[PDB]
Amino acid sequence: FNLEHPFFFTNNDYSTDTSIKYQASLPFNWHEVMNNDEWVYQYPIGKFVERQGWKIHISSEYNSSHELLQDVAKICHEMRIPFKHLSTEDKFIMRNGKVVSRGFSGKFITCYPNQNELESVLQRLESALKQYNGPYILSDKRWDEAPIYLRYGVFRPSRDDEKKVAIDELIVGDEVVKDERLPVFKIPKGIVPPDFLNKWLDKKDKKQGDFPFIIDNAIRFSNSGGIYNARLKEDGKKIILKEARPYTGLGFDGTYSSEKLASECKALKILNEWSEAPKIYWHGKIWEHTFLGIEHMKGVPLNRWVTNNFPLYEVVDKTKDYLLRVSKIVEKLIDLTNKFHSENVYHQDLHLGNILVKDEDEISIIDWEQAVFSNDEKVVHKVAAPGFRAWRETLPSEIDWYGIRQIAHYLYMPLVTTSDLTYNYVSQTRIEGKKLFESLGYTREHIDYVESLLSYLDSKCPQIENISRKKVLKPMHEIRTIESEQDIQDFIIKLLRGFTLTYGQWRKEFQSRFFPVAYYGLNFNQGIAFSDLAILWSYQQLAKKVKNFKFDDYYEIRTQVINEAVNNFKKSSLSGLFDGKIGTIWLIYEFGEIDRAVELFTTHFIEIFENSQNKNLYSGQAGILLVGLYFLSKGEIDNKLGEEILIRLREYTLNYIENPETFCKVGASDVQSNDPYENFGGLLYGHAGVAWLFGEAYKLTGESIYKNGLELAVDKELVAYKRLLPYLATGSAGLLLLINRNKEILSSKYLKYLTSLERATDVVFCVLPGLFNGFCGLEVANNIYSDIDDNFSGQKKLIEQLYRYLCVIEEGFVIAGDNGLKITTDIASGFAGVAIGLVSIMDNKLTILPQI
Amino acid sequence: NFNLEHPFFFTNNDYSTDTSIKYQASLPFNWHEVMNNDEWVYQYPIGKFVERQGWKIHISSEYNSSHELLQDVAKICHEMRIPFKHLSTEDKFIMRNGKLVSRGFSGKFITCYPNQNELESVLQRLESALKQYNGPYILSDKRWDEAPIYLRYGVFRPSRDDEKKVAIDELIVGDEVVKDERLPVFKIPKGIVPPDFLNKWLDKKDKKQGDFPFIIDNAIRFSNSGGIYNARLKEDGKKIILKEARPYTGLGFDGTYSSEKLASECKALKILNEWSEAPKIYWHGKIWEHTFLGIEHMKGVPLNRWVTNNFPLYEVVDKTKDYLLRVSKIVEKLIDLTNKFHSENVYHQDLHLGNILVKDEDEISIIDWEQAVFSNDEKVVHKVAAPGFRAWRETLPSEIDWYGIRQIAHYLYMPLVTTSDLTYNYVSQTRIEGKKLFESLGYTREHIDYVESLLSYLDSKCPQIENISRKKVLKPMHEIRTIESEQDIQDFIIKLLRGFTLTYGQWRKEFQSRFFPVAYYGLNFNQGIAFSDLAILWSYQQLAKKVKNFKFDDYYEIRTQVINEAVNNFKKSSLSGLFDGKIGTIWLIYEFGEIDRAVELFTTHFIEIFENSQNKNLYSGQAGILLVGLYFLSKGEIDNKLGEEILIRLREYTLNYIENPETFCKVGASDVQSNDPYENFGGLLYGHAGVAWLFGEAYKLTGESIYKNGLELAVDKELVAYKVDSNNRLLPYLATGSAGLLLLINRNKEILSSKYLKYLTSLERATDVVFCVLPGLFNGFCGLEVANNIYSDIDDNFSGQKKLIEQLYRYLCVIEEGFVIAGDNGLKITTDIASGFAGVAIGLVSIMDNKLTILPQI
Amino acid sequence: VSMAEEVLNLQLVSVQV
Amino acid sequence: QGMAEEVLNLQLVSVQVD
Repeated sequence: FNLEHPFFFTNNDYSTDTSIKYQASLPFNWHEVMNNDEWVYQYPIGKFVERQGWKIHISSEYNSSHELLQDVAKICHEMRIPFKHLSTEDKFIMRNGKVVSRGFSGKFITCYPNQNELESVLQRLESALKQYNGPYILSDKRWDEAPIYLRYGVFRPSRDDEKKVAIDELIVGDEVVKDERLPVFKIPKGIVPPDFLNKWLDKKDKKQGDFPFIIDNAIRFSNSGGIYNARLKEDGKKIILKEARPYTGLGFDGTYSSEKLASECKALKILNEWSEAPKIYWHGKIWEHTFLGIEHMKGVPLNRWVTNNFPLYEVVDKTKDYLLRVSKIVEKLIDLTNKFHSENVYHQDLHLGNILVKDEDEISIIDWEQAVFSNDEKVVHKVAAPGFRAWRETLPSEIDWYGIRQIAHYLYMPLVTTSDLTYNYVSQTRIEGKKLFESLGYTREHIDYVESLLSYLDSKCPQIENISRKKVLKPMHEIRTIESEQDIQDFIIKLLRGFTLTYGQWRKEFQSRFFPVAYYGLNFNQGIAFSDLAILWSYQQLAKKVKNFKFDDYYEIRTQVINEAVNNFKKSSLSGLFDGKIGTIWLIYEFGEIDRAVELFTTHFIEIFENSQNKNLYSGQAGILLVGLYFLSKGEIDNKLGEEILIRLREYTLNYIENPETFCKVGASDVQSNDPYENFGGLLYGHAGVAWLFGEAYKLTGESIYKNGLELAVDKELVAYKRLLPYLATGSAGLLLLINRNKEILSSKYLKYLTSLERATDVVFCVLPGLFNGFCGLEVANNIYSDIDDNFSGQKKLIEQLYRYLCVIEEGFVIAGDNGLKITTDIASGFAGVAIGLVSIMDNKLTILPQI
Repeated sequence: NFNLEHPFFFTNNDYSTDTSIKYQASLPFNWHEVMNNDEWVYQYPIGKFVERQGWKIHISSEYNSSHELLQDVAKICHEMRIPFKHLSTEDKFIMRNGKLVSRGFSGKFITCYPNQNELESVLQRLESALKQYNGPYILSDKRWDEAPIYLRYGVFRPSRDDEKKVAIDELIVGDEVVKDERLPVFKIPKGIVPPDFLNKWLDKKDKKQGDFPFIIDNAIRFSNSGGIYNARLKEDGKKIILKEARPYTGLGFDGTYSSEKLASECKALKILNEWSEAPKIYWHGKIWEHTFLGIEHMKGVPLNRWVTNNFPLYEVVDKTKDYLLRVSKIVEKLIDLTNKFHSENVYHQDLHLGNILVKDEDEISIIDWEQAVFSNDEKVVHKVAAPGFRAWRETLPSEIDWYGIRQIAHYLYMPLVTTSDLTYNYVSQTRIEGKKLFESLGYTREHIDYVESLLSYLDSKCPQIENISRKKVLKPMHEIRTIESEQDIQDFIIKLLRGFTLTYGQWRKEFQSRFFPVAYYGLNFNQGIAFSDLAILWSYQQLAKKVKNFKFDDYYEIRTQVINEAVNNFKKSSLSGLFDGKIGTIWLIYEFGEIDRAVELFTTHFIEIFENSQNKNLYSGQAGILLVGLYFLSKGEIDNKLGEEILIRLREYTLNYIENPETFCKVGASDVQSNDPYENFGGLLYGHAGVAWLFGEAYKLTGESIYKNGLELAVDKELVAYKVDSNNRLLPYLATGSAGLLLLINRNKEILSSKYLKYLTSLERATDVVFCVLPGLFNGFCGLEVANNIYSDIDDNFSGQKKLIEQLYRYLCVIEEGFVIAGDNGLKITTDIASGFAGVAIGLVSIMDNKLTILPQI
Repeated sequence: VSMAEEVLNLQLVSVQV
Repeated sequence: QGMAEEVLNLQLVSVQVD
């Protein structure tokens, strides 16, 4: 949004609140105290407010919000009910929008009266307002005609003489009930209503010309409607409808969803004579909401069409015949786009999910809620997909043409998702896709046809000035081949140079951390997953590979990270290897101050072993055992400290041999955001990290106890031999890494599968650029332990594949972060996420984890 | 300015919200936009070598053509390879051309940095491609050509590795370095031969066609374009004060330059040419490009000086009472003339003490009419205002003058108007306080009724509006009650302590740097006894212990958290030369508890914080260390091996003090005021009676012969400054003398002879003033009253409370039940030892038990 | 019109294909 | 019009304190 800061991520420190605030006049014997940046509480002084009473939630629209607030304040000041309301316009938009949860909607004014002075204040409020219709909150029933809603909610925290405080537990009797925020008005158990309110709870009204809809499913309850099917009583075709509750759903401008669906109705009413043309089967307003049902055609969205029809592997694409399909569907897109540009109707939102394709490659356009019926203004693109946002308030027809250009460049090369970050990013895809379509062996006529199409779509795009504060980021146009080692050093000095640039950009805007992090790990500041010193460590190792440093800021940062990386042990409580307590000690070990690192390792060793509730390589005792094993191989500690480590490691594997499941839990096979019960493949979050532990343990010591558990761990990882997850951390490339590490140890039956998963991991495309869940983790493991000098071939593979993810800044390059947009540098996806691969591919060390 | 200023509390420099329209240009390839220190946006061509110490071109532009000149100059420089920079946002552009900005840096908008071997390809292009040009004149150069193009010889980017002796803005010719001339007149630096195509430019010269018939004689410090000075006319010998209007400078936040402000003053004073005061224009002319406005100056004094010279501070001052005839006469003249100029639709919109001039026989005079508007039918917010004369919620131009007259009349009634920008309707404090003040001096009932009636007549003219300025919680008091019993003290204490959940949590909800707000001088200070977040809670501890009600809210976690934020501040303060120790913090830990770490810290950091002091003082030197150091050995917390060196320093300091007393005791005769200037040597904390306090406590500890002689020398070093000049204006206070030396005499009253005690009664009438401006104890009011009856050896504590609280009701703003005080320069709410809550907390807790917890009494 | 069925059908939640 | 000394005398500071 507008308050969302560019370049890097931001959790919450730019609540700027540059808008008109909400406040009311304060009389004597009253107060206005600031609550948590959203409410202002006003209470009379010396008046005993009680707990556990009947609240009233008053809701209103955007236009009459100030007038209704002034009316409720002026009717509530002369009498003795406490009163609170929202702070500013931006928080009012946030509480009445499309992304906010449906349980908290319309929370504008919550007064807190008493039991005795209740009927009087409700009748006074009803007669006082008597107008200003607004949203219906999904908590209560609408008392009278004014938007007055009585919820038996939560009051002030419990007094010192009272007991059982229990916030949001409502304390009915001795027992307390969880105040669930269900959309249906449900009275909690017990609690006798008052006599004047008992006649309000039973005002049931009769039936009428009831809707002929049979609602079967519900997928997408955002705030007001849903992407959900239904059944029609008369027409046998499937129907999907939208729900428009009045006065809810908003952008930064005062546009409700009712007129958005009205615009969709007035668009698809004249879009009825076309081949796809989802016509309005029924339009009307029932009770107070507005419904709109449209026909659904059979097909798949373009995400599934791209991920099912693209030459990822050499065996999935047989007899080619893919660029002909691309040319056909882009030609259909161009013809149908020029079709509706005559009657002055446009889309203004071109998304992958808005383009539906079916058998014989027939396109279909849906989701016309943001249509426009006039092309003579220069409005800015308000709502857009992550990768399909226009720039500099350009013309709506060419906003649609920009969306068509971006979706065609996605079809040529699927990397649209960072085009909101770097302007004209599609030149990267246009340059890069030709060099691999000439490598797969596609026909020159088809390649020249699709390149001529992409050049034709560039003629209708508004090439304009770049004023969006992201003038730092530009695309490359000097993507050349790699034929010498001098190419490698003058590339890698550019990659070195590009880091202090974004470091200065980050420090000139934030002061909390030192390096930017991805959202998933913005709060994390430890380990070798999301921290502030692992990236600088990779920077130091990769700068050691170049004959000159040319670093402006490298000494005070080095002397500062040691000072700021020692107080986290008394603050943080997350252990393990990645984002753990011992990962920072491991980082300090390859940093300098070896005596300080050994002292920290000898100090914090026993307290971090029993504090792990899991046994994974990410957060578990395996990482502490790995770092202790590495320290035993290095010889930095004594035998008195090193004796019990092997004994505690044997207890980790004797139960593992007898019980191989233990903490394996359910058989999940997805990752997504990598929190909820991961795919447990490979390293890190995977189940195969114990194989890496057993390999590094049998590298140092030797017996038959560790080898059997090693082979059992390889067989336990081997049950997934079947997919679309070849990645390094959570994927199948970790198994290739383990087998390449222990080729002399494992038998020829186990080495027989080495030639099998190589064709599985030889994909020509991955979405993310990182090494955990990106492309670089595959290529760093493809030649990790080849025992041969093909390092230059490995660089000439990896960098030429990595040219598609680069954005140029000064004379340097930098990596787009997770999910494409919102650039960062970490081990997951960043400068370090290629820097570790670069320093590992030409040294065969893989500095993430040692080789004993 | 006022909108950028954070309301209520003070704020640091890091509060740039920057809610405006940004300034930027489109970037091509072979180029990059980098961000400088939040004010400049610098662009350089990559691969292009940029030199150092070259002929910089500075470009100035006005407000409306700012975007067009920036875009045109940027498109010129991006076509070439000249490095380029410009201002970041619109607010910094307003700040670079405002009225409060320094005139050495004014109007510098684009400072492009072209090559030193190619200037003729740059300057004619910049002349010819700009077309329309409306920029100001920077005080740097001499206006190359007609377009606002200025050739200053400044400094480029800092020196590289191959170039040693970096010397930022210091290198001119060679190995020697001369500082960059920041004088507003253009000056060629010593050396540096100009280029051959610029020698013909740097001759110029022009003949004379007039000689500006007004001779300037003397001057004072300027602000941006004009200043305070005096001149004489060529034709007549009458004294004239003209004003300088430099074109396109002195912007407000709205797009209004000072030229139309002085034009509005000219159009007001042309029609106002017959109403005795508000003098007409003798001469008005646009010469060259500046504008001058000659207005004559009449014989008179400002109203602030008239208040400070004519007010009943003492009984001997203003004999035969009177003064209300004079106040009613000047207020009635103000009302009559205000109704006179409200007929031809002209107003003032700036009423201030320095705007009203009075003279002999009490004749008023109104000046400074630059903010006059000639139309009254819209509602506008008061744009520029004096500190204490600002409106609320877009009042009319008709009664903005009436509000100013109301505030200045309440100042004439009793002078405490300075916090009216903080608390709305503050004058209800001053009315009720001045009524009982003048009822105590003995002024007559008919004069008091007359002045109260005319004051209520002006109260009938202020528009009673709804208060919407995020200051709605700050309300005045209408419960001015007398003190009858100890319940009337304990309710005051519990309310005054109960307000702190509010005034502490509201500081928490928006600021995370400190834990307590402070004054503008002591915002950066965070340790010691002057300005700290620890001594305030320390004073809260004994003020809670002195009353029965407990005031639960928040004491455990904050009392533990202050130790955690104070443990790392013993290491100097991470930046400290002389205040590295500020010992007495261990005394606060001793009062807080857990003395086992306080003794260890006192034994650890005692020696290294003594030799580093240079300017010998209780606060900025080493003299205040020994007062706290003797306290621990008197209490029995340290060893005799450590205490022997302390006693050796005690003996060594006396011989250095009595050998050459003029080594560091320089007071410079006149009053030193406070804060930074005039070396701050008046007495005690900011002066040299602190060593007299040292000698008193040391002789009370152990008996020595040299201690009494040094004590008498230190007493006589201030007793020679006995200039009481028929009472008092002057600087009595507590931290500058008078009450402090009264305290010193009353402390060791059994030691000194009768010759010093004879002076005590004659200075008691000097220090018994009925009014002070500031409310703190250092340089305020209650520092007098805590020192008046402190060692009387009689139970007059209730009389002390009945004096102090009723005299303190004038500085109090209530937060819904709890009271709070604005400090020094009382526009912003604060709490500290100097001027705030703790300045009266220590006064209350000292006056109710006679202990004076500022300093140890042993 | 004249029905409260809209608020009491607006939560069922089913199918994830 | 065309004098240039009004900038070239504006730098004077002197003394005017009462």
